[PDB]
Amino acid sequence: LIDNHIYWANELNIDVRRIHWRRVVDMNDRALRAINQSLGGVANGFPREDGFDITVASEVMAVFCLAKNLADLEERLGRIVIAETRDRKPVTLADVKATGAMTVLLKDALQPNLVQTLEGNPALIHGGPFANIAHGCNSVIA
Amino acid sequence: PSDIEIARAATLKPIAQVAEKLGIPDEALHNYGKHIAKIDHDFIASLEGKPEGKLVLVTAISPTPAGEGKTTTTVGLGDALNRIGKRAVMCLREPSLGPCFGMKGGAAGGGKAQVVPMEQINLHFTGDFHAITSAHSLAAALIDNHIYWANELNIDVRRIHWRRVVDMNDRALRAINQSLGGVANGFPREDGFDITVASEVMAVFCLAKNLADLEERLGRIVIAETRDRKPVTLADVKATGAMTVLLKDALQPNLVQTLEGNPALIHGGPFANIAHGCNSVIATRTGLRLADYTVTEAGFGADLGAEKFIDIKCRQTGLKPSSVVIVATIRALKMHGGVNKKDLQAENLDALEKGFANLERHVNNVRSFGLPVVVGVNHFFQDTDAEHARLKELCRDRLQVEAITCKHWAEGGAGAEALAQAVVKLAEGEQKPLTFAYETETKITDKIKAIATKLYGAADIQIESKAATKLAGFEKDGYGKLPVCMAKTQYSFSTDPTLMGAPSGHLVSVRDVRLSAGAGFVVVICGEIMTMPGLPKVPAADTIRLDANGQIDGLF
Amino acid sequence: PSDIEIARAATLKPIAQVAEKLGIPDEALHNYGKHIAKIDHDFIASLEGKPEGKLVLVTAISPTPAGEGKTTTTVGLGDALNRIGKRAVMCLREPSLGPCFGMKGGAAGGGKAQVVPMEQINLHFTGDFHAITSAHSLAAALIDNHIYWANELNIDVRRIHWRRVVDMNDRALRAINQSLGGVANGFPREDGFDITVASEVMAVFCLAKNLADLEERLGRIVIAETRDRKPVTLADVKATGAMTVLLKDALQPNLVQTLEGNPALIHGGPFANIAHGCNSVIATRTGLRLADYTVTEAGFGADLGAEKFIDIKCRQTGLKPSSVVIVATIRALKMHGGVNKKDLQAENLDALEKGFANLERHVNNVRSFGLPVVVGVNHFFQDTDAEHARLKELCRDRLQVEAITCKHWAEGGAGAEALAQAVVKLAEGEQKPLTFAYETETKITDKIKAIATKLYGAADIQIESKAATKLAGFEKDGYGKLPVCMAKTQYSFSTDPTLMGAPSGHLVSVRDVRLSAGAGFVVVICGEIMTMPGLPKVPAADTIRLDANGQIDGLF
Repeated sequence: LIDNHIYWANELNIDVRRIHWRRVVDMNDRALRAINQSLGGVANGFPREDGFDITVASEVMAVFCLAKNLADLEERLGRIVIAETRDRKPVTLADVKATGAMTVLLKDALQPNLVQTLEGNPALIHGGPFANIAHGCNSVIA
Repeated sequence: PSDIEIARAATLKPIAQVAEKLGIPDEALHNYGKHIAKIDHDFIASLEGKPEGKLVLVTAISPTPAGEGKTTTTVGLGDALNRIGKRAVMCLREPSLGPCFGMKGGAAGGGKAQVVPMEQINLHFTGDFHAITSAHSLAAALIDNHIYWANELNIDVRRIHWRRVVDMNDRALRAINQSLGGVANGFPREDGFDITVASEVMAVFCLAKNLADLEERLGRIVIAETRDRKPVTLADVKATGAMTVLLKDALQPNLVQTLEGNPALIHGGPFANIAHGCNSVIATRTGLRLADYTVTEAGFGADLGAEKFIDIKCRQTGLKPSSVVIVATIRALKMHGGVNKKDLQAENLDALEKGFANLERHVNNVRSFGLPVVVGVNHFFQDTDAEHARLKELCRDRLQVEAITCKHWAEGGAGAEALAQAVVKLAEGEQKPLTFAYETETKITDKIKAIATKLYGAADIQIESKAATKLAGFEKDGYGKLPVCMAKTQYSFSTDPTLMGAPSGHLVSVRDVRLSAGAGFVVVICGEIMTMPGLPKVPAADTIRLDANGQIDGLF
Repeated sequence: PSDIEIARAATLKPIAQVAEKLGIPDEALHNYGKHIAKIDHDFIASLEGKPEGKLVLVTAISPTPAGEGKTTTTVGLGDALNRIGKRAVMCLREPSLGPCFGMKGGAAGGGKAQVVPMEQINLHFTGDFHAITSAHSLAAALIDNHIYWANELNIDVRRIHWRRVVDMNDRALRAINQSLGGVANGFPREDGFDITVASEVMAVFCLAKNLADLEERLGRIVIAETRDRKPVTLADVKATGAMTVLLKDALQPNLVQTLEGNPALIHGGPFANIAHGCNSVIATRTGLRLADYTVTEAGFGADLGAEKFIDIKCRQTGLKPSSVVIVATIRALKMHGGVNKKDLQAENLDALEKGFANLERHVNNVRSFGLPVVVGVNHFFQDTDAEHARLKELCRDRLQVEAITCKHWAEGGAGAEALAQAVVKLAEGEQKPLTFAYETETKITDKIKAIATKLYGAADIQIESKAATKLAGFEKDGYGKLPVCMAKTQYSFSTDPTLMGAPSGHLVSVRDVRLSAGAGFVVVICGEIMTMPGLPKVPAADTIRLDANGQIDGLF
C-alpha cells in the first residue's frame, strides 16, 4: 500500500530516502537484507532502497503481542510511523489507510492457540517477537 | 606496409602552409601541435558573405564483411581534384576513441589516401569528444542535482529520457541504478550510459550554424517528463549556457591534411542510425566558402547515410550537393550475390550480376532526389579484367551510369583522376531541383512509410503500440512536421541484417521512437541498436604499449 | 579590478618567446593555440644529467575562511625573482573542471600575480584531466570485461577497490549498481564514481619520472581481491600499457606565462588530503634544469602539503628545497586568535599574538626537516602599520625568523622583490641535510604516531578495528616500509576543524586506511572524506554563459 500510494500520486509527499517500514518473510534469507525495488520503468513505480527482516522483527508482531483485543490492535497499528515526508513530517499506517485491512488479516490469528504438555495440562502458545528489538514475551491476550 | 607505417613515413606540412591554400592566415589558426589547428570563430563568421563552391557527397552500397573503402575514395577523390587543377577540401568525422581499444583503430582513409596525423585523429584529436562528454555529464549532474534539492520541476525519475555518456566501450554502464547509499546521495533511479557519439549533444554540435544556434538547439532537448507528463528541457534545468561554454573551442573546425599536402577538415562524429551520421555543418559550410569543391561523406550506405545527408542535413541548412559518388567493390557486390567471404578470389560473374541489384537500387534512390551520380569502384588485385568489364556493361546498360575504376588506395591522387574528371562533369552539367523523400507537413508515420516503401523496397510498415502512443504524443505536442531518422541495420534495405542484395516486399516494424528536439528530427527504432559497444574476450588494449623508442604498437 | 578583467586586459607573448627564456626551441613545443605549449618528451630526456638549480617550496599557515594567497605568493615570488635577475619558473597544479560549475573558477594566483590564460587553465586546458579520466575509465572497463567473459582471475564483485571517475561534482554516482539489464550486460556489482582528481592515476601521473615509471606504477595498483582474498593488480588485467599510451601526450608539462611574460609550468592536480597535494614531478624536475630558481607549492598548510611534499615527493624523487616560504595574512592569524570572518577590518591587538602560535608551530615544523624558512605576509589595505610591525617583532623574538611584507597582488612583481632577495640569501647559504619526520624501515603505526606527536601537537593516536585489521594486511603483504598520506581536516593541526591556533593534548583517531601501491603511499583516514563533491542548490553553472560578443560570464 505504501509503494502503491507513492506510485499513483504520492499524495502524502513521502520521501523514499526516509521510509522506515521495511518488508518481511519468515525464512533465513540473507539475499533480502538490502534490495533496490520498483525497477523496470514506469508501470513498476519509483525505485528506492529497501530490505527484509524475519517476520518476528515486524512491529506488527510487537503490536499483536501487546494488543488487549481487536480494537486496541487497530489503534496501535494506526500510530506506527512508517516514513517521513520531504518537509520531514511523520507518516503513519493510518495516513496510508492500512490499519483496518491489516486487522481483518490478523482477526482469527489474535485468538490464542490451546495445546497441552506431555502430562495433558493446558498450554497457550501465542505470538513471539524478538527480545532485542522488541520485548520477547507471548501475547497479553494469552 | 600497413596504413600506419604509410602514415608514419609521411613528412607533414606545417598546418599554416595547408591553411594558405584556402585563404586562412596564420593569425586565424589555434595550433594543436605543428600539423593541426582549429579555425577561429571570428574568421568563420567573417565568411558569411562569400559564395559557395561545388559540394560532392560520397555515399556507398549496403556494407559487407569484405569492405568497400568509402572513406578512402573521399580522400583520394579530394587528392585527385587538387591534382587536376581544382582547389578541393575533404570534410570527415573524428572517430570514437573507445573502439580503438576493443578492436584496433584505423586510418582516416587507407593506403596512399589518408588524413594525418593518424595517431592523434584516433585518440584525443583536439579534445572535441571530451568537450561533448563534459557538456553532457554537466546536464546529467545538474538533472539529478535539481531532484536532490526539493525537485521543483516535479521531474518523474521514471520518465527521464536523458542518459549519461563516456567515450569507452564499457558494457557495464549500459543500465545502472544511481543516487543509492542514502539521503545525502539523493533519490534512487534507473539510468545508463551510451558512448559519447550517441549523445544528442553530438547531433546538435554537427547541425549548429554557430554558438547562438548551439544554445537555441541545446535548450529544445527534452531531458525528462513531469509526473503529470509535461515536458522538461535542458533550458528548464538551466544547462544550455554552461554546456555552450564547454563547447566554445570545440565548435571551431579542425584543419588537417592528406598524405599529399591538401587541406582536410575533421569535425563531429555522430551515429548514422540514431543520428544523421554526417560531419559538422560548420566544417562543410567552411569548406564551401573557401574551396572550388568540398568532398564529404555520410555514415553507412546511401539507404541510410545519403538519405539523412539530404533529408536531414541538406534540408535544415539549404545545402544542395553538385554530384554524388556511390562506392562499390567487386568483392562487396559478389557478397550481395551470395558468395561467402572466403570464396571471393575465384571469378564469379553470376554472383556479380545478382549483387548489382544492391548498387542498382542506391543509384535509383539517389537519382530520385534529382542528383547526378557516378559509381566509384575501389580496385583489388584479385579482381579479374572481365569482372570490372561486366560491372561497366551492367551500369551502362541498366542504370545509364559511368563506373570508374579507382586505384587511389595504391597510387594516391593518380588512381582517382578519372573519377575527379567525371565528378567535375556532373557538377558543370544540367542542374535540376533538389527534391526530398517526404513533404514536411505529412504525418510522421507517412514520412516513415514514404522512406520504407520508396527507398527500402518494403511492402508496408507496422507501428507497435509502445511507439504508436508516443507518435500520437509527438504529433499532439507539435513535433509532427519534424524529419525522420530511421534507426535500423545498415547491412540490408530490410530490418533483417541477413537479407542481402535488393529485397522487395519485406515489412519494416517500428519497435519504438525517441525525440531529438535539439537536432530537430524523430529517431525511429526498427531493430536492436547498440549505443554502448562491449570489449571482446581479448581487447586490443591487452597488447597496446609503448616500445623502447616510445612508439605505439597494437593500436593499428 | 576583478582577476578576470586584469587577466583579459593583458597582451600575452607568443608562447615560443616565453619558452626562449628557458632555452626551449620552438621545435620542442606542442602548441595548444598561441598562449600554451607542451614541452616535448625527447627535449625533456636530453636534460637528464644537466645540473639542477635552486628549488623554492611555497607553503602557508592553516587554511582559514579569510584566505592566505599562497598561490599569489608563488606567482609573485617567481616574477620578482626574474625582476631581480634570477632566471625563475613557477610550477602549479591545473584545477579540476567540475568545481568550476559548482562554485566559480579562480585566477591561477590573482591580482597582478596571475598565470595566463585564465579561461583555458580553469576549463579543458591541454586535455590532461581528460586523458586521466579516459585512462581511469579504460581500467574500469577492462575489470568488468574480465569478469564478463570468464573471470579467470576469480575477482570478487563484493571486493573490488577500484571505482570509476568523471570530472564533475556528481552526487548521483557516489553509489551505483552497474552491469544490470540482463545476460549481455554482465554480472551485477555495486560500484561508485569519484571525481577524476581522486584517482590514483592522478597521484601516479604527478610522481612518475618518465613513461617507463608511469607504466611500472599503474601496474602495482591493487584494484580488487579474488574470492579467496588474493590481491589483483592493473597488471593482472593488462591495462597498464594502454593507460600509458592514452597518458603519453599528457605527461608532457604545459608551458604558460605570468602577466609579466616569465615562464610558468602547470601540470598535475591531485588532492592534498588523500594524496600528496603537489604539481607533477616531471614539471618541477624540467623547471630545475631550465632555470636558476624553480618555485612550486603544495596544497593546504605546511602540516599537510609541506609535510607530504617532503616525506612523499622529495623522499621518492631525490629533491631537496633550497628554501621554504610560509605564506601568512594578518586576517588569517587574527581568525586563529578567535576573530570571526565578519570582524577582520579593525586593527586587533592580541588576536594576532595568539593566532601567531599557528605560524609558531609551522616555522618550527619546517625547520625540523633542516630547511631555511622566511614568512611571507601577503598584505591587505586593512592591515595597520602596528599589525605588520607587531608580526615582525613576534617573528624576530619567538622564532629567529624574518617576516617580509608582500604587495605583489596590487603592485605586481615589484611588491615581492624584498621576499625574492631573502629567498636568494637563504638558498645560497648554509644548506643542512634533509631530515624526514619518520624512518622508512618502521611499523606504519609508528609513522602515523611520529607525524601526529612531532608536528600535529597530538598526545597519541587511536587505531579503530577496521583500520588496525587492514594495516596488519598491508604489513604482512610487504607494504610496511611505505610513506603515509594523512587524510584529515586542514583547518586544524588536530582532527577537529574548530580547534584553531596551535592546540596540544588532542587525540588523532584513525578510522580507516587505503593502499596506493602505484603512488607508493598508505592513505590514513581520520576525518570524514568526500571523494565525490556535490553541486549546490544554485550552482555557478546556471549563470555561466556567453555575451552578445561571445565572452564568458558567470565563471568568476
